[PDB]
Amino acid sequence: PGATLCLGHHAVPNGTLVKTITNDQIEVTNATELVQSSSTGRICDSPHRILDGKNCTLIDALLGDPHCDGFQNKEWDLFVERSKAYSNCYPYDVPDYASLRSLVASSGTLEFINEDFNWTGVAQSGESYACKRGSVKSFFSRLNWLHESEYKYPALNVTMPNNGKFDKLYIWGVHHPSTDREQTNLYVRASGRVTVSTKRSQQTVIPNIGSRPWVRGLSSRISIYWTIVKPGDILLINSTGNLIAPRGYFKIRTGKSSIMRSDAPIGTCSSECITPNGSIPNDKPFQNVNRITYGACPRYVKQNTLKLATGMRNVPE
Amino acid sequence: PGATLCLGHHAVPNGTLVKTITNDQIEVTNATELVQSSSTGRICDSPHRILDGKNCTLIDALLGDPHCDGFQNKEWDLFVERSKAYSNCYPYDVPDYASLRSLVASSGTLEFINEDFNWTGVAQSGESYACKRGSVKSFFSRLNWLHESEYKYPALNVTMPNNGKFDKLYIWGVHHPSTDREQTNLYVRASGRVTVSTKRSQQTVIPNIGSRPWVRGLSSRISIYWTIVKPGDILLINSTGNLIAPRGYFKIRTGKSSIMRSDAPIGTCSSECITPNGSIPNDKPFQNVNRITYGACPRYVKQNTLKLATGMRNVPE
Amino acid sequence: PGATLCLGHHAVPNGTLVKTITNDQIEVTNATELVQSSSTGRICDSPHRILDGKNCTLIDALLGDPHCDGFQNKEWDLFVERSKAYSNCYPYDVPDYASLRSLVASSGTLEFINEDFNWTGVAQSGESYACKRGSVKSFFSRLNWLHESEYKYPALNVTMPNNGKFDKLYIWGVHHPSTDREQTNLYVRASGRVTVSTKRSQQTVIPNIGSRPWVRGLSSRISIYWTIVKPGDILLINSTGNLIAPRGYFKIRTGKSSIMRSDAPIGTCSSECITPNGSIPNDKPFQNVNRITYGACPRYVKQNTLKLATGMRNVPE
Amino acid sequence: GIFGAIAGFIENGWEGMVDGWYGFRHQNSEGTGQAADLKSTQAAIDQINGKLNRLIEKTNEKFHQIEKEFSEVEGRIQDLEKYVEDTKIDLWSYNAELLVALENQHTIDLTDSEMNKLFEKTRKQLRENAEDMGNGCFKIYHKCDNACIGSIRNGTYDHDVYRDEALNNRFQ
Amino acid sequence: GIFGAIAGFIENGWEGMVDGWYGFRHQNSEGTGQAADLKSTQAAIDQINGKLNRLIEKTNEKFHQIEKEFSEVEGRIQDLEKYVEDTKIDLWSYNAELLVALENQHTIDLTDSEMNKLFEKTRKQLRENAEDMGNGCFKIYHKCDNACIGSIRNGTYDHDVYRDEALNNRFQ
Amino acid sequence: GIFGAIAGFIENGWEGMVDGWYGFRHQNSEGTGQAADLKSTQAAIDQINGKLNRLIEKTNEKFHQIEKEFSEVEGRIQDLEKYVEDTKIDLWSYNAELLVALENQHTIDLTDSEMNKLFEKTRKQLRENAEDMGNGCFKIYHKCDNACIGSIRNGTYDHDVYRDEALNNRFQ
Ligand SMILES: *[C@@H]1O[C@H](CO)[C@@H](O[C@@H]2O[C@H](CO)[C@@H](O[C@@H]3O[C@H](CO[C@H]4O[C@H](CO)[C@@H](O)[C@H](O)[C@@H]4O)[C@@H](O)[C@H](O[C@H]4O[C@H](CO)[C@@H](O)[C@H](O)[C@@H]4O)[C@@H]3O)[C@H](O)[C@H]2NC(C)=O)[C@H](O)[C@H]1NC(C)=O
Ligand SMILES: *[C@@H]1O[C@H](CO)[C@@H](O[C@@H]2O[C@H](CO)[C@@H](O[C@@H]3O[C@H](CO[C@H]4O[C@H](CO)[C@@H](O)[C@H](O)[C@@H]4O)[C@@H](O)[C@H](O[C@H]4O[C@H](CO)[C@@H](O)[C@H](O)[C@@H]4O)[C@@H]3O)[C@H](O)[C@H]2NC(C)=O)[C@H](O)[C@H]1NC(C)=O
Ligand SMILES: *[C@@H]1O[C@H](CO)[C@@H](O[C@@H]2O[C@H](CO)[C@@H](O[C@@H]3O[C@H](CO[C@H]4O[C@H](CO)[C@@H](O)[C@H](O)[C@@H]4O)[C@@H](O)[C@H](O[C@H]4O[C@H](CO)[C@@H](O)[C@H](O)[C@@H]4O)[C@@H]3O)[C@H](O)[C@H]2NC(C)=O)[C@H](O)[C@H]1NC(C)=O
Ligand SMILES: *[C@@H]1O[C@H](CO[C@@H]2O[C@@H](C)[C@@H](O)[C@@H](O)[C@@H]2O)[C@@H](O[C@@H]2O[C@H](CO)[C@@H](O)[C@H](O)[C@H]2NC(C)=O)[C@H](O)[C@H]1NC(C)=O
Ligand SMILES: *[C@@H]1O[C@H](CO[C@@H]2O[C@@H](C)[C@@H](O)[C@@H](O)[C@@H]2O)[C@@H](O[C@@H]2O[C@H](CO)[C@@H](O)[C@H](O)[C@H]2NC(C)=O)[C@H](O)[C@H]1NC(C)=O
Ligand SMILES: *[C@@H]1O[C@H](CO[C@@H]2O[C@@H](C)[C@@H](O)[C@@H](O)[C@@H]2O)[C@@H](O[C@@H]2O[C@H](CO)[C@@H](O)[C@H](O)[C@H]2NC(C)=O)[C@H](O)[C@H]1NC(C)=O
Ligand SMILES: *[C@@H]1O[C@H](CO)[C@@H](O[C@@H]2O[C@H](CO)[C@@H](O)[C@H](O)[C@H]2NC(C)=O)[C@H](O)[C@H]1NC(C)=O
Ligand SMILES: *[C@@H]1O[C@H](CO)[C@@H](O[C@@H]2O[C@H](CO)[C@@H](O)[C@H](O)[C@H]2NC(C)=O)[C@H](O)[C@H]1NC(C)=O
Ligand SMILES: *[C@@H]1O[C@H](CO)[C@@H](O[C@@H]2O[C@H](CO)[C@@H](O)[C@H](O)[C@H]2NC(C)=O)[C@H](O)[C@H]1NC(C)=O
Ligand SMILES: *[C@@H]1O[C@H](CO)[C@@H](O)[C@H](O)[C@H]1NC(C)=O
Ligand SMILES: *[C@@H]1O[C@H](CO)[C@@H](O)[C@H](O)[C@H]1NC(C)=O
Ligand SMILES: *[C@@H]1O[C@H](CO)[C@@H](O)[C@H](O)[C@H]1NC(C)=O
Ligand SMILES: *[C@@H]1O[C@H](CO)[C@@H](O)[C@H](O)[C@H]1NC(C)=O
Ligand SMILES: *[C@@H]1O[C@H](CO)[C@@H](O)[C@H](O)[C@H]1NC(C)=O
Ligand SMILES: *[C@@H]1O[C@H](CO)[C@@H](O)[C@H](O)[C@H]1NC(C)=O
Repeated sequence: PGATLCLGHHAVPNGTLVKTITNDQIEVTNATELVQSSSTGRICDSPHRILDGKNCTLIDALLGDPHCDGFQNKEWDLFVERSKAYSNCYPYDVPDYASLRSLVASSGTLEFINEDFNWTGVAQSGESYACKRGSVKSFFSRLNWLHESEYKYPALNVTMPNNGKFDKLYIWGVHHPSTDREQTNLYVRASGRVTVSTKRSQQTVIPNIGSRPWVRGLSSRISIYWTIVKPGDILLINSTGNLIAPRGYFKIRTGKSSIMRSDAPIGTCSSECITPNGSIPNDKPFQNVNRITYGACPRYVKQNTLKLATGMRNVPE
Repeated sequence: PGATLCLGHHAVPNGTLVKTITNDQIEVTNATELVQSSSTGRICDSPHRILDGKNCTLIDALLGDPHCDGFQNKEWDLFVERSKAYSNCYPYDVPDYASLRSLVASSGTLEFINEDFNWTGVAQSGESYACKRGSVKSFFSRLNWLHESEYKYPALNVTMPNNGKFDKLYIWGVHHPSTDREQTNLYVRASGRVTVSTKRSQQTVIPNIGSRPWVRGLSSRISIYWTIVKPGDILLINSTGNLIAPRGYFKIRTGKSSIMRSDAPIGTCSSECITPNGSIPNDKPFQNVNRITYGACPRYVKQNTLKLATGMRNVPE
Repeated sequence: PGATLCLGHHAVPNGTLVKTITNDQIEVTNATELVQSSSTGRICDSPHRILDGKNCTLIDALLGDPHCDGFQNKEWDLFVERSKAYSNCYPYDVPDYASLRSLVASSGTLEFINEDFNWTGVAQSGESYACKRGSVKSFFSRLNWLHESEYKYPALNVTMPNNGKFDKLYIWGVHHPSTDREQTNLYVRASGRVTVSTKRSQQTVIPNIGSRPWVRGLSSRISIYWTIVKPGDILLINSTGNLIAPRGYFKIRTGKSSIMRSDAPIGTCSSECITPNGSIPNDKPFQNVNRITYGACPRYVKQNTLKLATGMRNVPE
Repeated sequence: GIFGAIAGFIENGWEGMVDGWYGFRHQNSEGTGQAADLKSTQAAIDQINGKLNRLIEKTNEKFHQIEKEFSEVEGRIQDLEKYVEDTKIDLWSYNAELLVALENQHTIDLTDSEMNKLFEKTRKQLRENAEDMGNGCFKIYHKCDNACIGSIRNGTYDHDVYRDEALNNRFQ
Repeated sequence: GIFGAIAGFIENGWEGMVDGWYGFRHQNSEGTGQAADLKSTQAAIDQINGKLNRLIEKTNEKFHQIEKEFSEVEGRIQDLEKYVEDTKIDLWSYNAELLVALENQHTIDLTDSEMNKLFEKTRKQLRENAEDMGNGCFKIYHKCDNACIGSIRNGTYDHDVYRDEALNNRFQ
Repeated sequence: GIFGAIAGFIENGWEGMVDGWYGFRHQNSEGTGQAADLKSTQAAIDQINGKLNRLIEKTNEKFHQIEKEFSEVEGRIQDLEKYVEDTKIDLWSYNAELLVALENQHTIDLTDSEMNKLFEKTRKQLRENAEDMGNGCFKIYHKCDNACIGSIRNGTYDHDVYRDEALNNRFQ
């Protein structure tokens, strides 16, 4: 006569398969998912300050494309560029477009400070069909198209000191006329030249008159360039025609700002992690939603699922 | 009176040493190699379509160097460039040579489609000593050397629309004469100029007359450039002399194609992984053969051997 | 009647906490630090040959800024650039400054070999206020400022063959005058031009006369460029004014040399690993001192401490 | 796994135990019963909660980085940007695959450990009053009522009280 | 390794066992013999085959990448391309070195486990009919012919049949 | 940890043992004593020294690399250089964090192993002359003087010499 005492462990009828060093598939009592693979579909407007570019790229907002006027002096943590975006001003190109877009997006501000450059000898605020503001001829709001006055364009030699305690970002350009008639009609000289410079640097542009395909009414073009002036340095512009002058500077900041291409709608919610697919929770360590992220995000991996066992091996029968 | 029952494990006289967390050298009964360190010596022509460049670089095959004529309209998964390769046409340079080589190799095709550009006013198919086809004067097969006709070179303004449903790769150039005599003899103008353009872009080249060292009979040079035209865009060429015109386009594809520098002989066999040393099996997870690979390949590591224990610890005595 | 025999393990009163797979904090009997987080504060002058740039950047030592004359023909394993460094010669810029600095630092030598270029027709060794050597007008020691002689600057066409068994690094420049008076006074031609070339390459610079801000007495500038000549190739310089000629070549080496920005004092000691904070021991596998290292160094990690348990779990009571 | 208790010398789990991970089942003069062991359940759950917390620690806050989609053919620079991102993703994908394989192997083995620890703690406790039948059960060689079974589960079993009776039943 | 059986309380391996990884050796009234245990051999071999399959899974199909050899001095861009490839190779080289150290340590320990599991399964089976001499051998306290030794290896040994004889031989 | 000896069925460590990591404590007819076991101490220390040597192997000799501090805003190329270094540091930081967690978990478990191995070696040695009380101690059922305790620690204990006396004390 005696008794029996058995030692045992629990089990569940609906176990889950996980991977180990030894086994491609082994059933455990419970597991949890480590790969985030879904999104709500909206980008939460909290906690980051989100600026919907809507119909405007960052570059067009910077230059001052008339349909981008609402973006003047704005700040952002994340600038969201939409694929609908279009230019509706003077046809332009930006050599090293990607770098200018990156540095302005990283700075995170469109703060523009007007400065009174000394443009004696030429007529300011040149405008054009290609850049309507309403129904009147206009131009990029942050650019000043200088053309001859009373039939001459004198050797401009203008300076601007950076005596402030921050960096200045100056945006300027060069006009490329379509024909020689245009060149002399606007600048009165058969060949122009633009030399902006600092104590470190000197970027000189020669305009190249010639034909480019029809874009928004014009075969002419403008090339966009930038110069950053450090405290104690000075901006010097010397031009004998074709100069698209700056009206001031943008202040460069350093911080956590960036830019993202997304068509996802902006929603009123809070989420630390943003993807082009929309915001995602960051409670899991990994994610398969998008290689592009912003904020406190799970790390992107190629797997769409990784099951972490949270229970013993399941031995039902 | 009783019996003895002993529990034991096997052993072998020729054990093998492996590494663990704890031990720099410990003998186990068996192990397998995880680092591939040998090659057969030939590049297998299966399963990838291999194109032996032989005496020709990809760029010379693209331009149409006469000894590269056999490479017209070819396709490849892997273009194999040989160190024997040489140019035997007009002396040239390509600014950003590496990028042009990469994008054509990634596209994986030399498909050229001839298009009838409207070259009224100049004489086509300029040729030269430096580029014999047989024993007669010739030129790059895909390039059209335009020079003056009846003593003038009129302002060329030629367009070509991309109305197809794929991208066009256009290859063109600029001639740099050795002396001022040459410049006026060929182009009749003391200074040339070439402006190819799209709706996005504009690359203008000024030719610089001057001396360059003797190469294949000439002190003159040509600079090679490219322009990609997107569907709905248009190619516009405006030139007042020195233009090395395109004869058409190459179609750009996207896919798994690439280029590799190797002197390894091409063999008739099948192997997924290709190195400059030759093809290697991919049954092991790692390899020490070459940092350069193509296909389904083991990952390159610095170790030449890594022994994975496939048996228990060996305790012979 | 019997006896008692107890099995046990040791313990210490001052255990240390470590991390495991399971536990954020668990006490073990002993541990050792794997992250190096301190430095002595000096850069040890052994075993690497260290060259203190002192008041001179590598570029100024290369060009021959007078206060950098002590750096002629020096070699180094590590060139240490100080933040005190300043230029005191002609104001200059170097397009792709970073690349020139990198390749000279990687070469690890300032060995300069003078060569007798054939400068018939112009006057050599042009000098300037901005570049005093003592109290007399001088210039960059490795550069030769060519200006007109007896009122002309003839079409220079000079060659130099590389018949040696090593690579030649040639440093040259272009002068940018402030005004048209200057241009004709020095070069006697309204527009200059400089074309250095090899069998592969051709870099042509046009000087752009104009205003730049006051630096060390001058509004003029010089742009610095380089050309590497391979054995069997030849250097050809053709210039009609504004050429800042080379006086010879630097020999390019390959090796373990580099450059580092640091204000740390140079001490007499031995340490394999160098950081801008100073030398650090490399007995630990990881370090948190600086992402910038040189030599046999621990790998940089973001953690400032990682405790490796070197004893059992500590169970005091 | 490594200890041979779970999925080993124990035949299978008890699906009817919904109040603990490890426990006791008995048969005696009063009937049969089942009771969970809280010690071993907490031990396993605490270590698994420990690795859960070690994994939610992640510190991947990134802001302005590099572009990872391109609409134009650019060449060298784009090749490098693509290669960098592809290289990074492959290494992190490997880290994730290796991490779950290590963690899951260790999880299975640690639960196997806790099962064996409860067994051994019980085995040493019974001393000469019981024998291991090899299937995770002990034959108790004396009358052991519910209080007696309770005493074993609760750690207050005094083997000296039953030793004479059990020894006499053991040895003929 | 970790369990102390192989290279531990077992003195050494049996080079004459060429039909299995674990097994039995006996001496009885009929002679001596050696027989492999298929259960434990398959258990170890299956887990090692499991990790072999986990390692041939590799998904490294790469096509157009970046250039990794250069004939010309270029500077910054080349510096970055070289740094990227050097960085990638160092991290993968580390992954490979860490992987074999983990795998081999686990392999040695898992074979040590299987040895101990066969021992314990046998120990519990014999009950009070045998004693552990500490060297991986049991002294069986009763006449145990080849069928009896067979019954132990095959799992059909009935300890109740021999219990009285073994107890009498054990205890004076 | 995984074996349940240290921080497990052993109540706590012996702070007065300063000459070894594992050892014996006894009480007999002659008094009480403490003696370290050199076998198990060397076993643990050797494996820990083994992993120390595996970690000082590092092969990170780097010379000219890429620039990692910038005084000017440059854009794309600088973005890539920063991203590359940030990517590299995150992966190496992960390697270091994972390495210590694996190593420390394995260290704790291997010392737990060595403790249990010394226990089992001693348990099998005593045969039927002692019993496990469950707290890391054996009740020895016979007179066992210092030479007798010595014989156990030194591996020369002959259980047959005391077997009759111990069996008689065990079983009523
Ligand atoms: C080098 O050669 C190129 C052409 O080979 C010249 O560039 C052309 O310049 C003319 C301007 O005279 C352009 O013609 C204009 O095209 C406009 C755009 O048409 C497109 O878009 C509309 C919808 O927006 C569609 O309906 C149309 O099918 C096209 O898809 C037209 O809208 C213009 O027509 C209107 O204005 C003119 C008055 O100027 C009227 O006669 C028309 O009836 C209508 O009211 C106009 O026809 C042409 O597109 C340009 N082509 C290119 C490729 O750029 C260069 O000028 C030349 N260089 C030099 C130095 O001569
Ligand atoms: C600026 O200055 C440079 C030189 O300083 C001038 O460039 C030179 O131009 C002349 C052309 O008149 C070149 O001379 C030619 O060199 C050919 C190549 O010779 C090399 O290769 C062959 C084997 O292929 C070897 O035998 C030889 O040793 C060299 O290694 C020769 O083959 C030519 O000779 C043949 O043709 C001429 C007729 O023209 C006959 O007189 C000869 O006997 C023989 O039949 C020829 O000599 C010279 O190489 C160029 N040098 C450089 C460095 O480029 C520029 O022209 C000048 N600029 C201006 C504006 O004047
Ligand atoms: C386009 O326009 C710019 C200016 O808008 C012109 O550039 C200026 O050129 C003049 C030269 O005539 C420069 O003036 C000189 O500045 C020197 C530097 O002064 C700075 O540093 C000193 C300390 O080193 C401080 O004391 C001072 O406050 C400044 O911080 C002065 O040292 C010079 O003065 C000395 O020399 C002159 C004689 O030439 C005497 O009259 C003085 O009393 C004193 O002895 C001198 O004044 C000026 O700095 C330049 N500005 C810029 C922005 O570059 C371009 O020339 C013009 N382009 C054309 C084509 O005309
Ligand atoms: C199965 O998945 C998770 C994991 O179970 C947890 O881990 C065990 C080791 C033990 O701690 C259990 O008590 C836990 O439930 C469970 O989801 C978590 O549940 C906890 C507590 O209920 C909750 O706070 C967390 O938010 C959940 N975490 C996640 C990532 O979802 C889940 O409930 C388990 N289900 C079953 C039936 O066991
Ligand atoms: C020693 O190396 C490998 C590994 O042995 C295998 O792994 C053991 C755990 C067990 O599964 C053995 O039966 C295996 O042989 C052996 O090479 C492999 O052999 C298998 C089967 O024979 C074959 O299918 C594979 O192609 C081989 N794999 C490789 C990478 O070569 C080898 O035969 C072993 N030799 C000895 C003597 O044990
Ligand atoms: C605590 O930290 C280290 C580690 O202890 C060593 O590892 C043990 C497993 C065992 O091998 C001990 O004997 C070791 O001391 C000790 O520092 C090392 O000490 C050794 C020998 O004394 C010396 O050669 C090394 O230079 C030291 N290594 C480092 C990285 O400092 C230390 O002494 C230990 N202290 C105590 C009180 O245990
Ligand atoms: C964003 O852009 C869309 C489309 O470009 C605008 O919608 C057009 O607005 C124009 C204004 O000139 C109207 O003529 C059209 O009726 C609209 N067309 C389409 C297809 O929508 C829209 O107004 C813009 N919205 C904002 C907020 O800027
Ligand atoms: C590849 O190139 C080699 C060497 O350049 C060619 O061999 C030469 O061919 C030339 C043709 O003009 C002959 O004059 C020589 O006799 C050959 N010389 C040498 C050293 O081989 C070869 O013909 C080329 N092969 C292919 C397939 O293009
Ligand atoms: C390094 O530079 C410092 C500062 O530029 C030099 O010290 C100056 O030397 C100048 C020489 O013209 C003297 O006029 C000043 O009295 C010094 N000023 C200061 C602030 O130190 C120093 O001589 C240089 N040392 C070396 C070794 O080159
Ligand atoms: C602006 O330029 C004019 C013409 O050079 C000059 O007379 C004037 O002094 C300058 N400064 C201001 C503040 O107007
Ligand atoms: C996220 O969007 C990308 C395209 O931007 C798409 O390829 C991917 O499948 C999407 N993933 C999820 C989880 O929505
Ligand atoms: C080609 O150019 C000539 C001259 O400009 C022109 O007359 C002709 O119409 C153009 N088109 C065709 C198809 O010839
Ligand atoms: C492969 O070739 C490279 C040179 O291309 C050489 O350095 C290396 O040693 C070779 N390796 C093998 C395994 O052949
Ligand atoms: C140098 O140039 C002059 C003028 O062209 C020429 O007469 C002379 O031969 C050249 N060579 C030498 C060695 O002087
Ligand atoms: C090393 O120097 C850097 C700046 O160069 C500083 O940020 C860092 O805190 C320093 N670290 C140590 C350990 O001194």
